[PDB]
Amino acid sequence: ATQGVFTLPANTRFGVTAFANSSATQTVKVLVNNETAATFTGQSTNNAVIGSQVLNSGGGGKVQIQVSVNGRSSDLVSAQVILANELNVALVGSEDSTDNDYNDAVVVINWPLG
Amino acid sequence: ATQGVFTLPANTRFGVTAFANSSATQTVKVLVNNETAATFTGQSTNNAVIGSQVLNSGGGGKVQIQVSVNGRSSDLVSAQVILANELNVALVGSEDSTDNDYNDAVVVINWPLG
Amino acid sequence: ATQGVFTLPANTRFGVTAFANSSATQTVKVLVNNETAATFTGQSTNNAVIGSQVLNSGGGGKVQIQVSVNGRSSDLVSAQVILANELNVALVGSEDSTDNDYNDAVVVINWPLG
Amino acid sequence: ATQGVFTLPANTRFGVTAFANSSATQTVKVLVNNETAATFTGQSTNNAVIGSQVLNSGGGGKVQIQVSVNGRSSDLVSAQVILANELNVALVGSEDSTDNDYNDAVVVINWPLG
Ligand SMILES: *[C@@]1(O[C@@H]2[C@@H](O)[C@@H](O)O[C@H](CO)[C@@H]2O)O[C@H](CO)[C@@H](O[C@@H]2O[C@@H](C)[C@@H](O)[C@@H](O)[C@@H]2O)[C@H](O[C@@H]2O[C@H](CO)[C@H](O)[C@H](O)[C@H]2O)[C@H]1NC(C)=O
Ligand SMILES: CC(=O)N[C@H]1[C@H](O[C@@H]2[C@@H](O)[C@@H](O)O[C@H](CO)[C@@H]2O)O[C@H](CO)[C@@H](O[C@@H]2O[C@@H](C)[C@@H](O)[C@@H](O)[C@@H]2O)[C@@H]1O[C@@H]1O[C@H](CO)[C@H](O)[C@H](O)[C@H]1O
Ligand SMILES: CC(=O)N[C@H]1[C@H](O[C@@H]2[C@@H](O)[C@H](O)O[C@H](CO)[C@@H]2O)O[C@H](CO)[C@@H](O[C@@H]2O[C@@H](C)[C@@H](O)[C@@H](O)[C@@H]2O)[C@@H]1O[C@@H]1O[C@H](CO)[C@H](O)[C@H](O)[C@H]1O
Ligand SMILES: CC(=O)N[C@@H]1[C@@H](O[C@@H]2O[C@H](CO)[C@H](O)[C@H](O)[C@H]2O)[C@H](O[C@@H]2O[C@@H](C)[C@@H](O)[C@@H](O)[C@@H]2O)[C@@H](CO)O[C@H]1O
Ligand SMILES: [Ca+2]
Ligand SMILES: [Ca+2]
Ligand SMILES: [Ca+2]
Ligand SMILES: [Ca+2]
Ligand SMILES: [Ca+2]
Ligand SMILES: [Ca+2]
Ligand SMILES: [Ca+2]
Ligand SMILES: [Ca+2]
Repeated sequence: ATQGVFTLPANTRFGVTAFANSSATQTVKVLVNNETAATFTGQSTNNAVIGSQVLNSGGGGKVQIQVSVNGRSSDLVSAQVILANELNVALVGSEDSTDNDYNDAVVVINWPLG
Repeated sequence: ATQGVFTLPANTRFGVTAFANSSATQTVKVLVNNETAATFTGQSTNNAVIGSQVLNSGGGGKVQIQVSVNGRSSDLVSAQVILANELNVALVGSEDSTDNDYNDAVVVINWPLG
Repeated sequence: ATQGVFTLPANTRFGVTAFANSSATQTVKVLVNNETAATFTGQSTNNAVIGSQVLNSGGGGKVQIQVSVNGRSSDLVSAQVILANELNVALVGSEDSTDNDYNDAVVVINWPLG
Repeated sequence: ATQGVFTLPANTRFGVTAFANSSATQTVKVLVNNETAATFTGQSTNNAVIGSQVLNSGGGGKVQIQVSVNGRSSDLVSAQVILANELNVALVGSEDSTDNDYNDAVVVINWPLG
């Protein structure tokens, strides 16, 4: 299945944060309605925050996360959870190699804000 | 039910990060095996990171998140998700008031690291 | 926090299924827009299905699960998961006593159907 | 990423239940520590239960779900959630065609029982 794609309510502010855990530099692209809205780049094997920003889901509500390491697309896994019928958290793990920890870049998207 | 309490594998590094979305200053306490291991304090209505740290689950593996606003405990909601049978993300939402967005402080615990 | 309440898309068929794991007879009430739409009753300590039905979310979309044992409300925990950005599963655990396994009645709500 | 694979605590009873939502007959295989422990077969477009059984995770704790339709592997998505730090629900969605509802067979694994 396609992974890393989430439908948000239209015109809604959301947070996106990425963490790195890999010897390789991670490039995390955040596409909102098929346009790049943010790109986080960084290298850490200690869960450093490599980007954290507030974006707007726009008219189409489509948010997609892509992760690559020196031009090679990482394998993604993702899900969305809703807590108290209100707090939405979408999650993306990514694997740049063969050990399958899926933590090489970890991306958290949350809404609503404020 | 009790919320914000999670059992981790023993002696495992984990990340804990908190975001704020409230006019009130949030205090997030992280207890590892019933002792305070970190405290984050901060204010944002725009999902700012108010703390992000690497901790160790220790012998007992017990992690508890408590959130308060000027000494009053916030109500919590929480869940843990596992992706690719390996990537663990424990989530806490908290509510300091009456609107029930549960985003006043949002806490993300993730493991494994590295 | 309130638990066992979920917003579904309006006028959408959904499945609701309950499993029992308790010496006590479980009563599971499914409220759709604040009116009882189904009630399951049954006893098992082996995860037997005590009810499974298809319902319609109606105009309001509001689905609430309540669990009781001979008139006494069990304590509930819940969350909703979305997989492949399309498959929705809402989950309710319940505790009728003191051991906090939260499995005494387990309720699964899923959509879309068909 | 591989989907439909879950690590359970060793020697623990768990439930596995499958629902069908497709014009095609679904075959769900449950492998426990790499050996076939159950197979459910059925056809429904109305979320009927096509199998529900209690199994034991054995020494290794490895549970894998495979879904096929007339010999062809369906595409899977999955996740595990833990509620109240104790109730575990692993979920599998599957797609046998092109509409990507991922509900064609839906599999719920839960523990602990009793
Ligand atoms: C691996 O190196 C390979 C090279 O061996 C070669 O195959 O060329 C490829 C590029 O095509 C790689 O450069 O690179 C991985 C990152 O791309 C790296 O794994 C990642 O970082 C690790 C620290 C860890 O976080 C892992 O999850 C990440 O995917 C891998 O590092 C090694 O991973 C091992 C487990 O398989 C083990 O942890 C080693 O400690 C760690 O160094 C890396 N392997 C090597 C040998 O360089
Ligand atoms: C000794 C006993 O039967 N305990 C069960 C409990 O009984 C009380 C009874 O002692 C008296 O106080 O009246 C109460 C109602 O007013 C109640 O009947 O009833 C519990 C549920 O109502 C029951 O626990 C449930 O069933 C279990 C088998 C298990 O699935 C539990 O998770 C579930 O909540 C008590 O059963 C015992 O529970 C303990 C754990 O606390 C062990 O599982 C024992 O083996 C059970 O017999
Ligand atoms: C037209 C179509 O897509 N038909 C069903 C499809 O039939 C295939 C047949 O056209 C082709 O030549 O042979 C292949 C096997 O080699 C199929 O037999 O088969 C799939 C299941 O294999 C059906 O889709 C399933 O059942 C549906 C009712 C629904 O639950 C869907 O999610 C599921 O995957 C196809 O059924 C059609 O699906 C469409 C949506 O794509 C609508 O739901 C139609 O009403 C339905 O008939
Ligand atoms: C009247 C007042 O001072 N209310 C404070 C809350 O702020 C208002 O919340 C309401 C919603 O209830 C609404 O958003 C207003 O615009 C706010 O001024 C405040 O709530 C907390 O901060 C909010 C900005 C919002 O994030 C909310 O979810 C959060 O709980 C609480 C905090 O203690 O104080 C109230 O006195
Ligand atoms: Ca890796
Ligand atoms: Ca890694
Ligand atoms: Ca609030
Ligand atoms: Ca808020
Ligand atoms: Ca119980
Ligand atoms: Ca029980
Ligand atoms: Ca389908
Ligand atoms: Ca279908």
